[PDB]
Amino acid sequence: GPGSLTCVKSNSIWFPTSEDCPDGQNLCFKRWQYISPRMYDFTRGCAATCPKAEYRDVINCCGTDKCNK
Amino acid sequence: APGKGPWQVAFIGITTGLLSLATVTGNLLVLISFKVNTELKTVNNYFLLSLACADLIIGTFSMNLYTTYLLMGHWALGTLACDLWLALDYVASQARVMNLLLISFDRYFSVTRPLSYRAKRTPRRAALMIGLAWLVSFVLWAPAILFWQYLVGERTVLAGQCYIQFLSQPIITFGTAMAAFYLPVTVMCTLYWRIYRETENRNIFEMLRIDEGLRLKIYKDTEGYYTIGIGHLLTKSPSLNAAKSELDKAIGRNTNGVITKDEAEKLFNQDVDAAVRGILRNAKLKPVYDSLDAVRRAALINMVFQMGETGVAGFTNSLRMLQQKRWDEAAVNLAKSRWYNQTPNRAKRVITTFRTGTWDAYFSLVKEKKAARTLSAILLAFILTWTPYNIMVLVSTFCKDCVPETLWELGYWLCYVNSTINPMCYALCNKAFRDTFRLLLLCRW
Ligand SMILES: CC(C)CCC[C@@H](C)[C@H]1CC[C@H]2[C@@H]3CC=C4C[C@@H](OC(=O)CCC(=O)O)CC[C@]4(C)[C@H]3CC[C@]12C
Ligand SMILES: CC(C)CCC[C@@H](C)[C@H]1CC[C@H]2[C@@H]3CC=C4C[C@@H](OC(=O)CCC(=O)O)CC[C@]4(C)[C@H]3CC[C@]12C
Ligand SMILES: CC(C)CCC[C@@H](C)[C@H]1CC[C@H]2[C@@H]3CC=C4C[C@@H](OC(=O)CCC(=O)O)CC[C@]4(C)[C@H]3CC[C@]12C
Ligand SMILES: CC(C)CCC[C@@H](C)[C@H]1CC[C@H]2[C@@H]3CC=C4C[C@@H](OC(=O)CCC(=O)O)CC[C@]4(C)[C@H]3CC[C@]12C
Ligand SMILES: CN1[C@@H]2CC[C@H]1C[C@H](OC(=O)[C@H](CO)c1ccccc1)C2
Repeated sequence: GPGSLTCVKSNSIWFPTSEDCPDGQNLCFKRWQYISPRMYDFTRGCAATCPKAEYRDVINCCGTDKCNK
Repeated sequence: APGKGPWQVAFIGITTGLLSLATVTGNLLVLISFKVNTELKTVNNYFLLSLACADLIIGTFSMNLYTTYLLMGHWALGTLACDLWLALDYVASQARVMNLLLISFDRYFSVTRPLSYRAKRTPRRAALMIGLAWLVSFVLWAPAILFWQYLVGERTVLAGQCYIQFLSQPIITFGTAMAAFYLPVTVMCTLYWRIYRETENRNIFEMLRIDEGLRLKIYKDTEGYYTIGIGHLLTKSPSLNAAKSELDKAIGRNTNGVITKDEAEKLFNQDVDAAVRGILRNAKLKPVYDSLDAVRRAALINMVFQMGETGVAGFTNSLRMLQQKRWDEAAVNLAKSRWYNQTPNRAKRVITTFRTGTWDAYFSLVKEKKAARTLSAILLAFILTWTPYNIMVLVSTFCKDCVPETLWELGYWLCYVNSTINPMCYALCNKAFRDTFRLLLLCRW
C-alpha cells in the first residue's frame, strides 16, 4: 500500500496472522525452506530483502498488501 | 543443467517394482492360506493376518508411488492422490505398530495371567482388538491428513511436492518420531524384557498346577485340612466356618467358599513369592538357588512349596551335590528320603527335573518356544528396518545438516522392506505357513 504495507505472517502450521511491516521492509515473502527430501519449513512474513534461496528452496516475493497469502 | 544422481536412487528405483511384487504375493499367501487352511486359525495368527493387511497396502500403493515420486523429483498425480498416498501410508504404518503392541501385550498377559487371561482368549475378542487397533489408526491420521488443509483454510504444501501439511515444521517431526515410534518401541522392549523373566514363573505355575491341583472351591486335602486354589492351606481347624473366614481374610470379599479365576492366581503368586523368599533367607539354600538354572530353581521352589524352607534344608548331602553340579548323584540321595517314600510320583518328577534339567517330566514346551521365536522375529525385523530412519530424524532435529540425502532415502525406503520380509519370517518361523504356501504355489490345494 501507499506508505503502509501489511504482510501475511506465518511461522507455524496454524491459522496465519497479519504483520504491519516496519520501515525499511517493503516486501512480503512466502518461503519454503528445504531440510530433508519431503520436508519444507513454510514461513510467511515481511522482509527488507528476499531471503537467500538455498538448494531446493522456493521463495516468492512481492510488494502488495497481503500478496504472500 | 544435467542431474547426476547417486547410485542409491538407482538401487531404490530398480528393486522397488521387484520388492512390490514380492510383498503383495507373499502377503496374499498368508491371506489366502488363512482361508484355505482351518488349522492356521489360531489367535496368534489372527494378529499376523492384520499385519499382512497393512503390509499389503504398503506393497500395493505406498512403495510404488514413493519410487515414482523419488525418481521424478515431484508429485505429478494431483493434489488428491497425494493426500490418499499419505493417508494410506501413515494409517497402515500406525496399524502395524498398534498391532505389534497387541501381540506384545498378548504374550505378556498370557504369561503373567496364565489361568485368567487365556480363559477369555477367544478368536472373537481378538477381532475386537484388531478392529479397534485399525480404528484408532484411522481416526488419528486419516481425517487430519485429508482435512487439515480445510481446517486452517489453506493448503501450504509446496505445489510440486507431497507431504503432510501439519508436520511442515521440524520440531513436529521430532515429536511424531518420539510418540509414534520411540514410545511404542520402549513399551514393547519392556514387555519383551518382562516376558523373558515371567515365563520362568509361568512354568512354575503349570508345574505346581499338576502337583498341587487346581480347585476354585474349598476342599479337604490329603491330610484332611481345608484347602483352595493351588495348594493354599486355609486352616487346620476342623470347622469349615473358619476356612470361609480365612478365605475372606486373604480375599477381601464375601466368598461363601468359592473364588474366581483371577483370585486363584493372586493366591498362587503370594504363595510362590513366599516360597522363594523363604529360600533366600536360608543360609543353606542361598548358594544352591543362586547357582542353579531356571528349570532346577523351579524344582527347588516346588519342594519348598510342598514342605517348607526348613524341610528342604535338611538334605545337606543333596544340596552339597546340587551346588557342586552333580545331578545324577544327587538324584539317588533324594530317593533315600522320607519325602520320596511318602509322595508317590511328585518326588520322582522333581528328581527327573534336577538330573535332566528339562521340563520333560511335566510338559514339552516345543509349541511355545516356536511361538516365542515367531514373536522375536517379527519384532526384530521391525527394529532393524525402522530405527535407521528414526535415528536419522532424531539427529536431523539436533544436528543442522549432517545426515546425507542418500541415507534419508534409504532409511525411509528400508521401512518398506519390513513389509516384504514378514511373510518370509512366517514361513521360516511357523512350519504350517511354510507347508501351506508350498501347496498354494504348486497348485495342490
Ligand atoms: C535379476 C535382477 C532383477 C536382480 C538384481 C537387480 C538389482 C539388485 C541390481 C541390478 C543392477 C544393479 C546395480 C548395477 C550398478 C550399480 C552401480 C554401483 O556403483 C558403484 O559401485 C560406485 C558408484 C559411485 O562411485 O558413484 C553400485 C551398485 C549398483 C547400483 C547395482 C545395485 C544392484 C542392482 C540395481
Ligand atoms: C481398498 C484398499 C483401500 C484397502 C484394501 C484392504 C483389504 C486388503 C482388506 C480390507 C477388508 C479385508 C477383508 C475383510 C474380512 C475378511 C474375512 C476373513 O475371513 C476369515 O478369516 C474366516 C474364515 C474364512 O471365511 O475363510 C479373511 C480376511 C478378509 C477377507 C479380509 C482380507 C483383507 C481385506 C480385503
Ligand atoms: C481397509 C483397511 C482400512 C481396514 C482393514 C481391516 C481389516 C484388517 C480388519 C477389519 C475387519 C477384521 C476382521 C473382522 C472379523 C474377523 C473374523 C474373526 O473370525 C472369528 O471370530 C472366528 C469364529 C468365526 O469364524 O465366526 C477373526 C478376525 C477377523 C478375520 C478380523 C480380522 C482383521 C479385519 C479383516
Ligand atoms: C528384501 C530383502 C530380502 C532383500 C533386500 C535387502 C536390502 C533391504 C538390504 C540388502 C543390502 C543392503 C544395503 C547394502 C549396503 C548399503 C550401503 C550403506 O552405506 C552407504 O550407502 C554409503 C554412504 C552413502 O554413499 O550414502 C547404507 C545401507 C546399504 C544401502 C544397505 C541397505 C539395506 C540393503 C539394501
Ligand atoms: C511414512 N512413514 C511411515 C512409513 C514410511 C515413512 C517412514 C516411517 O516413519 C516413521 O518411523 C514415523 C516415526 O518416526 C512414523 C509415522 C507414523 C506411524 C509410525 C511411524 C513410517
